[PDB]
Order: sequence, then structure tokens, then C-alpha cells
Amino acid sequence: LAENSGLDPIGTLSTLKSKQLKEKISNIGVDCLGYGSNDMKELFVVDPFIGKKQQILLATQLCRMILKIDNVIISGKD
Amino acid sequence: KPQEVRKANIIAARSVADAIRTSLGPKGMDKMIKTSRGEIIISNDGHTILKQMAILHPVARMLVEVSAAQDSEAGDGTTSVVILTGALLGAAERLLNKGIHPTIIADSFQSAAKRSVDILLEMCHKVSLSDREQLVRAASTSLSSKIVSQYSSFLAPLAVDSVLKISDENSKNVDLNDIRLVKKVGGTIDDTEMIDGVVLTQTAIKSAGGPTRKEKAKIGLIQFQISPKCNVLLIQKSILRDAVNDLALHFLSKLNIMVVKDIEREEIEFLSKGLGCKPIADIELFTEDRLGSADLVEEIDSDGSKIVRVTGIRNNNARPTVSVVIRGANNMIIDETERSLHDALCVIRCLVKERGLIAGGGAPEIEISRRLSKEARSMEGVQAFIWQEFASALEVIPTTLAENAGLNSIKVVTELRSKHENGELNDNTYEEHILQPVLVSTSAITLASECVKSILRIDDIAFSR
Amino acid sequence: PQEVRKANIIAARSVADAIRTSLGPKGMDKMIKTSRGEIIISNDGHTILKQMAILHPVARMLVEVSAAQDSEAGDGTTSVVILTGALLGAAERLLNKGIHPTIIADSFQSAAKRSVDILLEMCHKVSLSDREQLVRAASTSLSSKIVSQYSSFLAPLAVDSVLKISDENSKNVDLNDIRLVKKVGGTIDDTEMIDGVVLTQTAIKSAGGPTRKEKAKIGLIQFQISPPEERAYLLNICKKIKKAKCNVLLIQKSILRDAVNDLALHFLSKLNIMVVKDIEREEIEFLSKGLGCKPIADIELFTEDRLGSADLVEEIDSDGSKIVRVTGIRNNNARPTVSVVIRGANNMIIDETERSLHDALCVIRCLVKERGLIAGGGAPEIEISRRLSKEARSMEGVQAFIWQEFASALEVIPTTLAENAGLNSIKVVTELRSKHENGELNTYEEHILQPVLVSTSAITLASECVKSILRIDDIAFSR
Amino acid sequence: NARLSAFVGAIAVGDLVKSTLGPKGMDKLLQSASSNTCMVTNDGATILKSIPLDNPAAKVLVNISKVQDDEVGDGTTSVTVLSAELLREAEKLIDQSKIHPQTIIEGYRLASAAALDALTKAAVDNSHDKTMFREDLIHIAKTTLSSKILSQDKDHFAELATNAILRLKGSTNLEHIQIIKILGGKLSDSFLDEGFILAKKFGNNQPKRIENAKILIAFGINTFINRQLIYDYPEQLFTDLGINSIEHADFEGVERLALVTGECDVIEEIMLGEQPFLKFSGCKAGEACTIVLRGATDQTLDEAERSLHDALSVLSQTTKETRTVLGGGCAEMVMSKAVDTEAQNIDGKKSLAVEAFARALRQLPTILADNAGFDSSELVSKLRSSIYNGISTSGLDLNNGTIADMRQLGIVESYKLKRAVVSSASEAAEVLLRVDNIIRARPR
Amino acid sequence: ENARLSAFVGAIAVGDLVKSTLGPKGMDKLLQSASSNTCMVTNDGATILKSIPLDNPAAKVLVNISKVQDDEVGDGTTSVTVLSAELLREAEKLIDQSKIHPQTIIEGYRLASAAALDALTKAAVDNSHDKTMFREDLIHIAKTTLSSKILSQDKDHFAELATNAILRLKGSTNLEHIQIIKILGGKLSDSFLDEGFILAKKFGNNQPKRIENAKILIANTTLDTDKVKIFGTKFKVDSTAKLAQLEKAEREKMKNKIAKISKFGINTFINRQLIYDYPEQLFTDLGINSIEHADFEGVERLALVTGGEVVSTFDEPSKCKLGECDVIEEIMLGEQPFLKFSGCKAGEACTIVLRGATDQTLDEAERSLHDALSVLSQTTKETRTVLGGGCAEMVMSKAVDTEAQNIDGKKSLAVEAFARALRQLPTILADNAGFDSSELVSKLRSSIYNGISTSGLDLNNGTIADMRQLGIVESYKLKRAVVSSASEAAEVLLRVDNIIRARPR
Repeated sequence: LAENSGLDPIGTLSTLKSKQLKEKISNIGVDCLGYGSNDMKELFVVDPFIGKKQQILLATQLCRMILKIDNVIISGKD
Repeated sequence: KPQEVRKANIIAARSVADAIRTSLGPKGMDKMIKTSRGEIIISNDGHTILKQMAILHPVARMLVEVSAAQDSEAGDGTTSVVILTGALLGAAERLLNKGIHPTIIADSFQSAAKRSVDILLEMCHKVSLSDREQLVRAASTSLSSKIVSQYSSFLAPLAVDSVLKISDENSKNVDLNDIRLVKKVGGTIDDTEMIDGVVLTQTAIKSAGGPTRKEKAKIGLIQFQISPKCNVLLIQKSILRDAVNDLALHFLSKLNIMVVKDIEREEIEFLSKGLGCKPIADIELFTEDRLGSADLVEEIDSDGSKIVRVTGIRNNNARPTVSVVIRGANNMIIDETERSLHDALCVIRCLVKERGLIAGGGAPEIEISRRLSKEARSMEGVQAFIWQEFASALEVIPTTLAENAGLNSIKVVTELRSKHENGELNDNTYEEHILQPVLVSTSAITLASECVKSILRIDDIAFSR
Repeated sequence: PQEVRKANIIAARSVADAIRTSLGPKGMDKMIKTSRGEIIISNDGHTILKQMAILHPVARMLVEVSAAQDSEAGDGTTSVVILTGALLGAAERLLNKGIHPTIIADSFQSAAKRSVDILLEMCHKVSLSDREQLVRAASTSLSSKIVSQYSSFLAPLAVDSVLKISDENSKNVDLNDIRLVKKVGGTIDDTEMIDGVVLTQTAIKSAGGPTRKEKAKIGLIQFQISPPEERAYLLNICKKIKKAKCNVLLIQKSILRDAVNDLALHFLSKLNIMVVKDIEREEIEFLSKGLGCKPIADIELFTEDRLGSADLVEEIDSDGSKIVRVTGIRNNNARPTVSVVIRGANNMIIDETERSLHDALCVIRCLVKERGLIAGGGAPEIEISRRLSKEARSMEGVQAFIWQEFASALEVIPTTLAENAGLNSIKVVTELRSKHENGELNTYEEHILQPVLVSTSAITLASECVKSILRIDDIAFSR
Repeated sequence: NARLSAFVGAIAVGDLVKSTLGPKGMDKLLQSASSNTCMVTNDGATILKSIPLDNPAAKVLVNISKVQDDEVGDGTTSVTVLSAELLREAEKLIDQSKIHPQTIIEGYRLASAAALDALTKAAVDNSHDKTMFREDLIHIAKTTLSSKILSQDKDHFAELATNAILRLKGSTNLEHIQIIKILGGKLSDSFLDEGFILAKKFGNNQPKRIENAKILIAFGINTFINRQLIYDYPEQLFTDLGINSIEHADFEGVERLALVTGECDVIEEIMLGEQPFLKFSGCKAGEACTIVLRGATDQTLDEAERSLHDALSVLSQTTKETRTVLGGGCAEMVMSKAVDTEAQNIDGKKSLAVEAFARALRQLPTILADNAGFDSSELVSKLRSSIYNGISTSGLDLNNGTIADMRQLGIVESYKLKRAVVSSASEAAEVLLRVDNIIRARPR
Repeated sequence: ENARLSAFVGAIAVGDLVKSTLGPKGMDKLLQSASSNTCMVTNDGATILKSIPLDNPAAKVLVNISKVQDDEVGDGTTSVTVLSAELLREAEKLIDQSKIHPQTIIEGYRLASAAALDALTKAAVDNSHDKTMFREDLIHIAKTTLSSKILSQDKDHFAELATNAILRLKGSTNLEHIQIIKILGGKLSDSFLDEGFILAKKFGNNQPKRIENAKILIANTTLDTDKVKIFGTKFKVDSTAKLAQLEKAEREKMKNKIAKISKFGINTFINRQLIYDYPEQLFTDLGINSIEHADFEGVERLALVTGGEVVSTFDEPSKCKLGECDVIEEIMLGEQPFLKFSGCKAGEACTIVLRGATDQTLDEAERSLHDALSVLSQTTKETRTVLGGGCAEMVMSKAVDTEAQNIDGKKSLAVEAFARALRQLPTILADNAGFDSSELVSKLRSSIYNGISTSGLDLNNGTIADMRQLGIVESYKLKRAVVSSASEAAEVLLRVDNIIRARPR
């Protein structure tokens, strides 16, 4: 998301970790819309917990299934 | 594409590090190299491999210069410094894909190398040169890697007592080139004479009239040759013409002047330092002020050697330069003994310049990678991500040691991070008498930061003649 | 983008230089062998460019320019191609100097308008009221044709034909309204004006046909008399025609069915209704103009108001001819037209005779739009260059150099006339410019004259042609 | 691979119509496989629709040009060229300028607001002295008729389109003006008629002149109108009853009659171009006009149809918006100053993106000077120095070759036309900058 | 076209070799030989260019140009090649988009380079503060040079004259502002210093010895005895008197030029040759003073201190650049007539009159004085610095944009492109240091554009910071040396239309 927003992906990632550690524990993400600072929590942008949890479960289940196929058998055409 | 040309040199540099990677450690794999002249040599020493490899790649030759400085400064780790250099090059490959300029990559290595040394000094146990029990056990373990084992008990105090005389205090770098290992045919290992004053490489006059011994003599260095208050003189060896005429031997015999001719040209620079004298090219400029000071000069032959020894130079500018004499029967004895005691002097040299010692076997590389991973959150920006990749690049040294020893690669590495959490430097290599000086681990990281820097700073190469 | 224009100019210059050898009666003839095996030989520029099947897209525009050259002026189809290529050849050095074609194109349009006023001041002013110069103009133009002694009587017939349709301010008059009907038999000495109208075919040769009728009505009918008891079906067809008192039936020629049944011939014989069949499709639009009638598709569309009037409709008796003539159309709304019948024994006579009268009517029509004539033979081409020599010094900027190259391209036409005649090219041109200090237009004593519209249209069409050639900077495939 | 094909492929689209922009522009020729369909026309919409393109990114500009043609019908070439110049400069903004692609999008968004503000401050309208407003409609009509064959008689055609719009006084709908094209006569013989000339007659044989007629679209009516044909017997029965029946009335003709009438005073039948015509007279507050153009050939009329329809569509929008701006390269020059003005305070990554839009505004008048035979870099730079600091009046002259005032030469443009070009062209460029990849499904 | 491509693409390819080596954080390059065992690594820009053999005949010209910077100064040689290569990048964009002779564009560089040097002067600072410590060091060094020289008789008097001949200048240090008068029959210790420009061999006979509010005009003409060599020309005359009458008719046309002298509003005229009595007599009625024996040297030194110009012809009356002096006094010293000028407009100069006992002591005193003044005046242009950190590089960029306001039509793009090359220096420094050149330079130009901008390039924090707080300065002599060398380097390459391939070795 930082590469699509015109920001340094490494610099922003390291910045988000410093704001959530030395300052205080909170949720501060990459800015999808133009703004002048961090802490999108003020903008009241929320995502469903069941929606985000469903993504990490399907991504983990898919990654395990990919590792369970070590061979690709593709038959020819008649 | 100036960066893609450099990436081609990085891949070629990592290929050289992978070849040396199999030779790390005493259990490492040997490398067979066939020279163009037809000579076939093989060994596990990384310094001898890169020297005879005859690398034509311009950037890959930097590993040879670092390996030469690794043996000249620390004396150990010439193989590990090449592997550590290739790790930073592989970690920088992913950095270039993220759009990171190599200057930040090279500048962050300076702060990473200086931080790794300060962290290493915290876990290092500081030792002092006044303790002679620590230096004997340190040099004795380095002699266990050679065929000579039971005879190395008398060789341990030989290398310790020679350095302690020239160590003094705050000497910083101590050159081991002033310490000469004399290899003569005959004798045994248990027969050794320190002769702290100096030891020559040559015999005395075997003709008639030669005194072969003199008391209260002044030894000068004369590069001239006599051919168609100086008690002892030296004549440079020249095979072209005659060195010293037979008539000149009878002339100086009546004057009670000891003559030693056929002096090797390699020892001319060595004798001009320890003796504190100056070379005399012409007799017109030859004076007494360029001579030396010797209380007694005699020729003592244990068996067949017929070697002359000098003691009590007593020079203010010159220091007590000590030359070690090594005796043995077969040629392979004094040879392998020379390289074994040379590595023992390098380990002692590391303790003189930098006090303290650590336990080898990849123990500090595990904890440093753990501390830098947690301290990486204290930074910000692109430099913060470099600390994470720099910590992972330090784990290649302990991983390779586990691979070359037959043990499971990933299994042993996980056991290192697990045991080093509760204890500190306890994993046990101290019970196994494995001690690696701190200067070797310090110079290996310092030279790697400068080696990788000199690589990435080359953006192109062109024909220049 | 210059590679597209330079490729088209060189390709068009080779076509203009190829037609250049065909200028004049003594010029070189070009041969074209069609894929079907037909080979034609002639010096006509309009025929060569039409049968050449040029694949080059820009070079095909010369056919449209040559088409308008014969349609408007009627002469100079070869000269307009030479003048077009002369400007293209001079434009090659213009692009080498870094001149954009817009200035090149805009300067040709301004130079063509000024060249017209120069020719009008040097032209001899004549009027249509004087028939002395009108007869001598068409008589000398036929010296290049088979007709020689009989051409003296053909000149006044063409003069009186144009003067009726010329009027004064009518200016351009359509040449399609003049129909020349050629037929085998007879001779050239026998001519009839017949200002009412003339058809292209004969009348019914069967038994019962009157072939002649007095005081009859003429109208266009697209219907056809055919069987579907059959005499009862044909009786209602002839009865509806009798209701409007139409004694002249014109049926459009069609190969589908016949024209008039033989049973209907006996019905129309008692009613004295003349029938003329085999009317060509080209004459359908012609008869709808001069006669003022309307084409009638069905029998219900047939009305009396769409029928004309004819004094006497008769079939003239002649050897192998039998031409039907109509006089006194008596229509105030429809203007009269001229239809001349051409007769002769050989088929090759009535053919070239029709084409010879085409060039005679065009030159006379040139005087209708713009009066006056300029003696040919390179006189108008050189006279313009003489005036543009001192005028080029009065200009300023890039256009000043264009006036010098424009007059140089005009010298190609008189140079080709000297080459095709065997005389030295440069030597003859220098002799004309040498006497220019004394004589001006002087060819007058040789009875060789040319209308002003030919020289005017040749410059105007060539100026717009070359203007449109430089406008194409790219060639793309769009389907 | 996709970005290289989308950028170069879109420039090739603008390179086809680059010669069709401006009154001094040139005509493009096309040839199909049959080779007999070749036609010479400068219409930008005809060139884009006829030429097939396998580039999927190039098809986006084709559909966008169709939307621009429906609103006005002209200036479609300037929209494609301006969209191509933004993509040509975007290649330098990405590779060597180190700029994020979304930043280029946000750069044009901030630059578009500065271009619209420059046209607003330069828009001057005169409500008083309608005679001066009528002259502005004359100058605008001269710019719409440019690039077309009608430019010859355009001096006479200037008062034809200007006086026609003044007779509406109502909705901007163009259904009031009906275009009739008849062969014969010079182009200058065209006239303006409010009598609603009809191209079809009525009845088989019926009186030509009708007085006090009552128009009824389908009672006591003197005139009957039917959409379909008429059977034979009632056509004769309607004559005896005094009812005149009209036939061959299409959907377009019915909508034009609903905007006029019903009853009418006089229906007169005239003969022009060898065909019966019907000129109505004495309608009730007629808002409709009829323009009859006389061409030489069918090819001249076919090009004159859309030429007049596009000219009247722009003049119809001038009734709602009376503000006008100076054209002929002057409009694009004023907007170029507002872009560099807002560039004083700007971020690092957006600076080069917005400054590239300023040079793209000068690329449109650059091509205008190319087809005019003059030097673009020489003439535009001399005008840019005068427009740089104050005293902005004069603009590029395509005839004499010097710097002259557009107000004195009678060259002006409508404010509504320019704001639509800057808008649609900006939205057209943002779509192609977003697409870095194209995936096409397997066809059947 | 390949001639310019070899002079551009061939030079840029060679210029990009040392381009990445600019600055301490710049890149490095390896130089490989045939045997490959003799190679070396260095960051020197002049070493890489001279060591690499280049078959490009246009690249060999750049090597000889870079040698001028080494012999004249010897510092910043790499920056000269990098800046000269960036000028070719902008010149290539101006040519390919034009294809007109670059000599017209070269004239735009000269007008733009003049505005760049003026912007560096207004913002220039100096370490000359506390001149009291600098004056005490200047008199001590001057006495050291007097060793082995005949001037060593008295060190205090001679070093004091050289001290007041430098610090009192407040301007150009060229020796043309210091006039040396050498006379016989005097003592060296009796020498004095005068701020006026002193001549000898006083002009005129009946002319007055004092002139108030004098104007200076420079011209070259012979008003006395024209037609030097009359031998060889055919003379056809009835009498001998007609020969002298011809010379009067030729000098009669000079009256119009004499009338133009009075139209200039000047009271004094200067001529190198002599003047006959009749045109000199008219100078009295018109109030014209005739100065003779002005030679050439003394004319150039007088025109610079008085703010005038020199011309040998009259192009048009009431158009010229004139100097002035308030008081002209005629005195006599050393048995020779002298002239004294005073009251010049913005006059800055001095005159050292040395009294020797022979001609050998006079020549050795003037040559030894110039060597002493050259070393002391060398510190005037030395140690003087300007605000660095990319500021002065951007100050020259916005100064060219000021020239882009009033400019010709064809010179608008030529001058504007010169400001783009000046902004390429921070672009290269940002890439070699590992930063973003698009973000830093753009934000740097927006701040410096209008007013109150002390900001500059800060490589420690990777952002734009004030250089005056960090104390980042660069020498002013390095600024003028690189710009003047790069301007001349671009002229040598652009003035060559066709380049013949050099002989391969």
C-alpha cells in the first residue's frame, strides 16, 4: 500500500513500528487518502474483525495446500 | 545499466565465496587446483587457495587483499572473512531490488561494524598480559591441529616468553616479522635456544685463520664485497663474482678481525632493524658510528649446525629483537613446526594489541544477531531494515561450521539461539579448550565492512592503458 | 514526415514526365497492355491515365483533374498533367531549403489568381454577337480530324446551337443536354438541327404501325405491354392511354420482357398511337428535361398533366437510318436543347465525327463563361513568366523565391512543344523571348487559336492539385 | 511491456490527427483493401472511427472522442493531441524523473484547477450592447467553420450562422434548425429561411398553394399528416373533401413539427433543384429555421453537413454562457502561466509532474504553427516573453507571421468549449496512466 | 550528425565516468589494463580521464581543456568536467530540437554567465574581518621578499608603500591600477606614494597648467604632417604649392571630426600622434585641451581607473563612454616635466615614484615590486568563501531565470537551458550520496525561488537544512574558476561543426 501511495515502503514500515512501541500501543496504518500526518484512528476508519480473520485463515490454508502438491501432471491433447 | 554491471560482479564474487565456504574449519572440504605450470597443490587453507587461484576478475581480487591483511593483522580467520564478505553481498542483492542506493548500504555497515565490536567487548572476558598461565594454554591449543602434539608442551613457553619481553605496555601493533623462526637440519624439537639478542642464518669461515669467536665485538652491515675498530663484519652474498678473497681472509686474520661472509640478501633488511645499524654501500662512507655493540660473539654447534649467536646488543634506538631457533631431523618437521608456531604468535599478537578473549565456534555471532534484531526497532527509515539483514548475514559463519562438520545445518543453528538466551558465552567450548581471540572476530568484521564497501562503490569499469 | 511527401512527388513526377512525351499531335504515344490482353494506342492523356490502373493513391488524383479538365475547358488534358508535374518538380528544391509546404501551397493559389488577370489584359476582347470569329474557331479546330471540306458547314451549326443555350449570364451550361446521335448511312452534308428533341432509335417495323403522327403527346412511361383473355388484358392498357390522348409511347428498354405485344399493335393502329421502343436508360433523364415530362412507373401514375406536346412526329426515310424527329415541344417551363443527328457510310466516320464535335462545342462554350481567346503555341505560358520577372522583386520573405520558381515551371509547356516537333528545345524558346520586346501574343496568321478558359483552368486545377498533394503527410491502411 | 505499448501506441493515435488541427491543417488520406473507398477528409472523428486499432489502450480514446463529439462535435482533435502530449511527457516523468505514477495523476489534478482559474479570470462578457455580442458570435462562427471547404465563403457564411441562432430565443436544442442540401449553384447562394422548407410534396394531384391550413399530426382540417404511406382510393377521396394528405413523415420530421405548431396561414409549394418543396408561412411564434446549402457535388455536401451541424452546436451553447476567451494559441498560453504560478509552493515529487503539464499546454499551439508553414519555436517563444510579465493581449497569427492582437483580427473562443476540452482530456489521460498491464480473455 | 554525436554522446559517455565520483561520497571506478595485474583503484577524476585511452577525437579535446584548470589553480578539476558534461546535455536538447548553428546559442551562454557571476558577488562573504591582524602579517611578508634585493636597504619604508597600495584599493588587484614612475638622481628612501595617475612630458605650450572638471576622450588620429610616404605616387601638378594644398584639403575634412569633439561636451582631448598648430589653435576657442604622447599602455590604465573606454574611430556623435578627473596639475620633479591627475570618478589607483641612482637600480626595483605585490594580493582572492551546500548553485539558477524575463525569441530557450544545467549539480550530488534527487532539488528550488532563503543541501539528515547554522562554505575562487572553465569548455566543443576521425594508434 505504501508503494501505491507514493511513499517509501521501507521508511513507512519502520516509522509505523516506532510509533507503536516507544510512544504507546495503538493502530496506525499506511495512508490510503491524502493527509499530512499519521494516526488514521482519528479518521474513524474501521474494518471488521471477522473479515480480517477470514483472510489470514484462507491465506494460511492455501499456502499449506500449495506445499502439498510437489508434482504437476498435465496430460496432452488428442 | 551501471548497476546491472555491478550485479554481475557481485554474482561472480559470491561464487568465489561459495568455493571457499566448503573449506571452512578443520573438517572443511579440500580444493584441488592445477596451476598452468603443471604443479598440483591441495590444502584447506583459504589464504593459499586465493593466492594461487590467479583470479582475473577485478572485484574478486579484493578478497585476496583482505585475506592478506587478515593474516598480517590478526593472523587467523582468512577463510571466515571471505564467507562473511559474501553474506553482505547476498543481503545487498535484495536491497537493490527495493530501490536502495549502495551508499546507504555502505554507510550503514560503518555503524553496524562499530556497534558489533562494542557489543562483542561487553561479553568478552578481559585478560591481562601479566598472567602467564593464560598465554600457555592459549598457544598450546593452537598446536593441537598439527602432527606435533606431545612435543608441543615445551613449545608453549617458547612463544609466550618471546612476546612478553617485547610486549612492554601500550605497544599496540607488534610486528611478528622481527621474530624469525630459524630452521636448521638436525637436532630435535626439545632442543631450543632463545638467544634474545639475535640469531643469524649463516655459518662462519671454514678456512684457515678464521677466529670464529670474538669478545667485545662491533657488528656492522656492509653491502660491499672485498674481491680483486671493527671486530666483526658482514659481507653480502653475491654469486656473480667472488664474495671475499682468500688473501683478504689472511689479511684480516692478522688484525684479529672476525669475518662472516655469504650473508643472505633477504636478511639484510632484517638485520638493519633489530641491530639498529645502517647499511654501508661504500667504504668511503664507512664509519664507526654505524656499527653495533656485542659483549660476546661465539659459534655454538649443537649438532652439525655451526651457528653464531650474539647477546646483549644494548642499543637505545633498537629493541630486544628475538629470533627463535627450531631444530629437527626430517625436513617436514621444521616446516610444519614453523607454520604451527607462526599461528601461535598471531594469537598472542591479538592479545597484546587488544586485551580480552572470547570462546570460538560461532558463539558470539549468534548473540550479536539476536541483540541487533531487537535494537533494530530503535532506528527509523531505510537504515532500520539494514540492521535486520546485517544480523542475518552474521549467521552464515556458525551455519557453515555446522555444515562442514557433518551435523544437521538447521538443527544446530536453532540449538545455538536456544541455549545462548539463558547463559552468556557458556556454549561448552571453554571446557573443550577452544579459545578465539577477540581481535580476530573484530578484524574479520572490520575488514568485511571495508571490503564490501570497495565492491559496491564500483559502478563501472573500462579499458585503461 | 517528409519521406511520405517526397515519395509521392517522385512517383507523380515519373507519371507526369511519361505523359509529357504525349503533348501535341507529334508527341510520343504510350502503350498500355491490360491484363485481359487488350492493347490501346493513342496520345490522349485522359485515356492513358484511366486505363493505367495506378496503384499509387496520390497519383490517382490526376485522373480526377483530367476529368474536370475535359468537363470544364474541354482541352489541355495532357497540358494540365505537365503543369502539375512541373510544380512538383520545382517543389523538390523547395523542401531542401527548409520551406514548409503550407507556404508552398498558399503561394500557388495566390499566383494562380494573379495569373488570370494578366492573361485577361493581354487577351483579345470578343463578343458572341460576332459570328465571324465563332465560325473560324470551330473550323480550324477540325483540321486535326478526318472532316476537311465538310467541316465548313459544321461550324455554323455548332455556333447557332450554343448561342441559343448560352444567353448572357447563364455562364456554365451543361454539355449533357446536347445529344449527338450517330447512325450508319447517309452522309455528313445532310444535317438537321431539330431543336425539339431527337431519339436514339427507330420506330416499330412490324405491320400496322403508323410510324408517323401529327399533333401528339409525348411522355415517359416505364410500363411494358405484355400478356399476363390476353386481348382483354391489353385492351384496358390501351384504353387508359386513350383517356389522356397520348399518341406517342416511350418504353424503357429492358431485357426482362418484350415491349409491345403484336396483339396490341392492331389495337393501337386504329387509334393511330405511335410507339417507339428500346429507349436507353441514359435517355430517360435526357427526355425528362427538354420535354419537361416525368418518368411514369405504373399505369395509375400516368396522367395528362405530365404529357408534353409535339407538332409532328414522323420517321424520316433514309438509307440504313430511319431517324425519328420531333419539333415544337411547346413547353414554357422546360428550356429547349440541341440534338444533332450524325450520318455517314462508314462506322468509323460517325464515331470520330461525334468526338470532333465535342471539342468544337467546348471551345465555343469557353467563350460563354469568359469571352476572349489567347493564341496558343507557348504564348500564354511565356507571357506570364515575363510579367512575374519584375513582380518577383517586389515581394518579400519566403514567397519572393516562389514567384521565380513558379515562372520557371511554366516554361516546361512551351519547351515540350518544341521538343515534340523535332526543333531544338532551348533555341526555339530563346527566339520567342527575344522577339517579346516587340511582339507580344504573336500564330495569328496560321489560323491557330485557343480559348482563354483552357489556359485559365489548367493553372487553377494544377494549383489545387499540387496543393492537395502536399497535404498528405502519411499513408495508412484503414479497412 | 504494457506501459511501453500503451504510451507509444497512444502517441501513434495522435500522430494520425496531428495534421487535422487548426485552420492551416492538412488532410489525411486512407485506403482500404478494395482501394476504391479512399476518401480525403480532415474530420478527426472519421479518422479515429475508420482506422482499426489492435491496441486495447488506444480504444479508450476512441470512445472518449465519441462523447466529446456528442456534446459539441468539434475540438475532438485537440482533446486527443493534448491527451497524447501528456503521455509523451509522462515517459520522461517516470523513468528519469523519479516520480510515482499516482503522483503524476495528482499533479494533473492540481494543475487542472489552475488552468480552469486562468480561463475564468480571462473570461470577459458584455451584457449591454447586444450588437457587440452579435459580433462575438460572428468571430466564433469563423473559428468553427475553419479547416473546412466552407472557409472560402466563410466571410459570407459568418452572418448566416450568427443570424440563425438569434432567431431561436429559447432552448438550445438543435432540432429547430433543419439542414437541406441541394446540388447546383455556388456555396455563397445559401440563404436563411424560417419557413420550414419540406423536401416532400403532398397528394397525387392537389393544389399547390393552401390558405388557412390546419396542421394535424396523425376534425375540420385542411392538411393531413401520416407517418406511413397512403392507399390509392382515400388519396382520391381526400381531394374531394378538401383535405390534403402528407406522406413519408419520419420520426425526425414529427419532432420538428411539434416544436413549431395546429394551424398555419399559408402553405406555398416551390420548385428548387428539380424537386417539389413546401415552404410554410404564418406559423404561431415559430422558433425553427431552415438552412439550405447549395453544393457542387455530393462529396462537398457530405462534408458540409457535419461542418454546419458542429458550428451551430457551439453557437447554441453560447446563449447560456456569454463569456468568451481569446484563442489562436493565446488561450493555451495564459493557462501555461497559471501552472508555473502555482508551482512556486509545491511538494518535491509533484513539482516536475505539474511543470510537465505547463510544457504540454504549449504543445498544442506548437502544432498549430507547424501546419501554418511558420517556425513554432521562433514564434511561440516571442509571444511567451510578452505573456510572461503582464500586458497579455496578442496571440499567435497564422497568416502574416507576426505577433498581432486576436481581438483586432477577430479571433475569439467560447468559455464553455475550453473548459470541456481541459476536463475531458485530463480525465482521458488519467485512465491510461493507471494501467500498467492489460489482460485479455481467450476469445471464442 | 555524427560529429555532434561524438562530441555529445561520446563526451557524455566519457563525462559520466567521472560524474559519479563528484564529492567525497561519490562512486568509484576501476581502471583495468591488458595484463590486468597492473590495475589500480582511485577516486581522482583527472587520473581516470587521462589513463583511459580514447579513440574519440572529440574526447581528446576535453583532456586538453581539463589541463588548463590544473595549471591555473589545480583544485576542483573533477567539478569542471562534470559541469562541462552537463552543459552538453542541455546543448544537445537545444540542437536536436532546433538544428541551427550553436554559435547563436553560445552567445546566450555568455549573457547568462555574466548574471551568474554577479549573483555570487552579492552573496559573497570573506574572512578578511579583523584586517588589523592581516595588515601586520602583510608588512612582515613584504619585508621577507625584499631579501637578496637592492630594496633591502630600508624595509620599513618600502613595505609601508606596498601595504597602502593594496588594502586601499578596494577592488581589482591587477597591476594596471598601480603606476610606477622611475627617475634618476634621487635616493630610494625618498620615495613617496601618490593616489593620482602621473604622466611625464607635459603637453602643449600655451595651454594652461591647471584644468578643472576635465573630461577624457580616447582617439587615434594624425593631425600633423599627413601623407607620411609620398614617394612612388605619380604627381601631376602645375606648381609645387598645389602639393601642400592637397594636404590642407585632407586635413580640412578633419574639421568635422574636430567639431564632433566639441559636441561631446568635453574640455580635453587625448591623441597619440602630434597635432598641427591650426587644429590646435581651434582647440583654444572651443575650449579643448590637447594631450599628446599617450602611447597605449598608459591609455588602457587610465581608461579603467576613470571608467572610460578606448576607440580609434568615431561611430556617431554624442555616443561614447567617457571618464573624468576633477583637477589636472602640471608639476616638475627630477628635472623632467610631470603631469598629475586627481578627482577621478570612482577612481581607485595609486602611483609609486621610486628614485634610483642609475638605470640598473630602477629596473630591478620595479620587477621585484611586482613579485612582492603578486604574493600579497594573492591572499585577497584566497580564503574568501561563499555560502555552499547547493545554495550558491541554486542562486545562480534563479539569477538566470531573471535574465529569462527580458530575452530575445531564439535566445529564450538557450538561456533557460543554462539554468537547467546549474540545477543538475544538486541532482548528481543527491544520487552519489544515496538520496532522492527529485524530492530534494524540487523542494530546494521552491524555497530559494523567492526571498529569505538560507537553506541548502544537508547530507547528514537527508533533507534541506540551513547551511549557515552548520557552517558549510566553499571558496569563491573555486566558484568563478569552474564556471569560467566550463563556459570556455562548451565553446570549444560547440564551435566545431564537423569532427574528423583521429588517427588510431
